[PDB]
Order: sequence, then structure tokens, then C-alpha cells
Amino acid sequence: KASSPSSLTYKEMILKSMPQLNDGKGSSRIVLKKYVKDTFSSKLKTSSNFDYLFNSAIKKCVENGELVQPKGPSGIIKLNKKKVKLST
Repeated sequence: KASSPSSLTYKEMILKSMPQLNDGKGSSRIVLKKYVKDTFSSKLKTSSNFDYLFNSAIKKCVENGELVQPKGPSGIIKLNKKKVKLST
């Protein structure tokens, strides 16, 4: 894999869980967290820094360009397919 991740980190899991979920109207920050914690229960540590880092990793995802957050945290996460305007 090109630029392969060392492991399935938050950024990686949040990414893949999104398409793996039903189209719907995207994937809620709620449902995404529910999916990853449930599915990756025997893989994701979920020791203590899950709740905080989950959202923090989502912040990386929105900056990434792949994830879009129209209404931000109080908004259902949606897949983006257009890079945000780069300020010269």
C-alpha cells in the first residue's frame, strides 16, 4: 500500500468506517463512533483516549479534504469529493 499506515489509527478507522456504513445521509458522528467501538472492539484500544481523540481525528479528516463537516460536530458527517479552496 502506498503511504501505508503503521496501524489502523483513529484517522484510518474513521475513514474506512464511513464508506463501510450505509449511504443514508452520510454517517453521524454518533453512528460512526458506535460502529468503530463495536466493530473494532477487539482491536481498537478504547482504553481512555477514545472519546476525545475520535473527534480530534475527525478534525484531521475534515482538513484532509476527504471528510466534510457542513454543520461541524452538530452535523452528520458526509463524504467530500472536492478540495477546499486553497488561499494563495
